[PDB]
Amino acid sequence: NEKKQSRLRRAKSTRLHIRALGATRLCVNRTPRHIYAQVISADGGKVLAQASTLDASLRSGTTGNIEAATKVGALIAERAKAAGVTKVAFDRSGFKYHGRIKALADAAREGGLEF
Amino acid sequence: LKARYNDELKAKLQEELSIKNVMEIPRITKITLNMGVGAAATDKKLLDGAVADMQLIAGQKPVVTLARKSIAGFKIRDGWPIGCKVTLRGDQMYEFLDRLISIAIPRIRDFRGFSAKSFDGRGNYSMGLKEQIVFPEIDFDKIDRIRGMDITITTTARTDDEGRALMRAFGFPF
Amino acid sequence: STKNGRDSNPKMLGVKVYGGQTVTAGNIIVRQRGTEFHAGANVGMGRDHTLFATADGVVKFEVKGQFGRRYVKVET
Amino acid sequence: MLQPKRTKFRKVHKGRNTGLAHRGSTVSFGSIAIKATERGRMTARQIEAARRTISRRIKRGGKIFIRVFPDKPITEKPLEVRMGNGKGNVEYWVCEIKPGKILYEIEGVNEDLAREAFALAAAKLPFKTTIVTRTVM
Amino acid sequence: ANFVLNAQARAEDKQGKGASRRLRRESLVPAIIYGGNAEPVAVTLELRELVKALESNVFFEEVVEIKVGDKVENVKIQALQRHPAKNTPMHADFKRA
RNA sequence: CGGAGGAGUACGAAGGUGCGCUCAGCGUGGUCGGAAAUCACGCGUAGAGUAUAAAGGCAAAAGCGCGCUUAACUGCGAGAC
RNA sequence: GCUGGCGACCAUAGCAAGAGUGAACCACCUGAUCCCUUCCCGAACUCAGAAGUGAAACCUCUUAGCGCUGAUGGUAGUGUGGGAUUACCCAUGUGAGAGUAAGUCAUCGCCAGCU
Repeated sequence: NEKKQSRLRRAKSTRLHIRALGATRLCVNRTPRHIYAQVISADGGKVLAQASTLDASLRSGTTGNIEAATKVGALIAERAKAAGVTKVAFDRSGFKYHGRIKALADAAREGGLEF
Repeated sequence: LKARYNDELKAKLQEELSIKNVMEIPRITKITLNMGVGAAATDKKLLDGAVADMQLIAGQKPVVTLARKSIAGFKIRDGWPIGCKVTLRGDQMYEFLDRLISIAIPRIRDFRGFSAKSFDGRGNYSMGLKEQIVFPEIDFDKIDRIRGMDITITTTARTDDEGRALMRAFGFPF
Repeated sequence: STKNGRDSNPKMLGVKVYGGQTVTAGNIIVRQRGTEFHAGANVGMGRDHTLFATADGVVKFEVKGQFGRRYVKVET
Repeated sequence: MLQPKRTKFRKVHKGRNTGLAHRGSTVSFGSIAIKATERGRMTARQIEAARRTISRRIKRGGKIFIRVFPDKPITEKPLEVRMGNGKGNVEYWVCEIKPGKILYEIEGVNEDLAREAFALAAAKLPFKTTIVTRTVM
Repeated sequence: ANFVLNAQARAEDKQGKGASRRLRRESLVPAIIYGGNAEPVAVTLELRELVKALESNVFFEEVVEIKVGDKVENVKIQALQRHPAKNTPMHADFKRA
């Protein structure tokens, strides 16, 4: 069971630093089947925009690789631009910045969020 | 082994020990090989000979083990090499297991050394095999001082009886 | 003859601004050898564990978190 | 001569003896006991003398519980020495006694013999005492 | 029934440190009564009656009756305080039975 | 001229940063190998450690590793003790 | 009414024991071709996937078993005035710690899926 405990332990420092800095957070989650990304306000208890591969437009695909993550990033970027958030801090939630999450981050960056 | 185990021993052990679900059928996860070569500090060559021995016996590179804490009764220091260890999993573990069980056991002069006991109370078995000989490498000639191996099989088995059943199914003598 | 008779100079540690007082940015709030109090919002920590205010406002003490740590913060 | 096997420090401050003994004022081990009524100090020699008197009188027919231990050291100056120049040297050990503190308990004898032994012992002590017996509450 | 204690109400102006010391100087004993479904009740007892009752052994295991005028309570002894040096009872607790 | 202890140093990494990891104890088995070297699995648990005396601290560990490096910078500095 | 994420709070909320959950989600799960990875090991990190299982794990439910919370009354201490000096007493104000009765198997907020 130490897998998830280790992941949360790894995420703690980045989350606390972002909270102390006071910026808007962009948080991601990854499972073998799906990927999720939500934009959370500074206080940490309200969300502005959200996106995931559970979306009806995208749920029909493979949902578990880099290609799906690319459109997830594009979707969250376009939805966050609607809410009006521009500057964000990326929170990898204890994952490595590699592969699917890196693709999602690059897609959001091309979408228009600067980070 | 691999496929042979998956084909026979799964269902055989399931019906033998009367287990309801497949997910808890006993398996072997890893095998650890150790040489605790104490007092390597004086010679510095027996240890690198031991790492070579491990390299030939198992097709994996060994990692030297540093001491933890210093004891006056012995001569070991805070963090200096005092041993060597290797872990084997996957297909390499099945390989080493079969090339050991089939070949090495008849080779040694004594027999019945490994009792049906010595499980650690949770289904993992430990044995000691003496002399680096009886292994697919060169004999007493072209080797350095003789050495012994410690072999531990760690299993998903919960009880000693289930561990014993899994080992005897593969062909562990006792 | 005694082998004792030494002591060190005083250091003047302790709380300098109490709850309810108004501060300006840069005011020192706590002098402390270790981290008996921790830095909350608008409060910074120096290299010797001194706590100071980084904005104008009112000082407030509290107990917070899963470890029961004592925090001091500044409300603007 | 009771005395601690080892101590964290060798010399201690004088202090003050105030208050009552709410702890250690109930008969717990035996059936009859002797307890102090006014405060004072008790030395290891006094403890030994009272114990010897009680044991000799009751002829070791029961069991004696001692509930005081002398864990406080007392210093003195070497005599003909002037004031100053450091604290003195440890001479003897004492226990501080507050009113209500139980000193000795006896188990397994008749009350007449226990009371006679306690009366013999009370003449060796530097403060007033009294006799108590166990009670439900 | 067999054990009966006459008591008088102890009021707020009779509660406290100085009030309790004055009561004991008048040879009285403070007591409290608590238990299921009712609020605590503070009462005053007679020292001689309490000592006489405590001398008997059945007092600690039998239901006793406390009478404050018309109000009657059936209780068991729960806790007792004694002076460390004189062994005089100083305060009593009674749990409703 | 009360009761107890330390200092007159060390380190180009034992500094910076990014990423990563948790101690100590006991119990089982396992060659020499045992009271106590290393290996594997459990139990309860901060009692380990922090260059050095004690105290105040230490999970975003301030404890422990690896890669790259010189912010062990220049001019200052609102405001405080 | 379930599932996931992120917070408020930090034991009345925690541990322990026992029992359930697979439609979806989550979890184990397949192998290691490319990205990446171990002072050795696809064990962890990573990628490419759904043939199996809810066994383990995570959640939810029950229990006062351990733990935690906790009165009222009394006692200790104590500021001011007075009386005494083994450190107490009176007037007045204040008031623990321990223990007793009793309580507890939490409570809220934002978003997204499934009925």
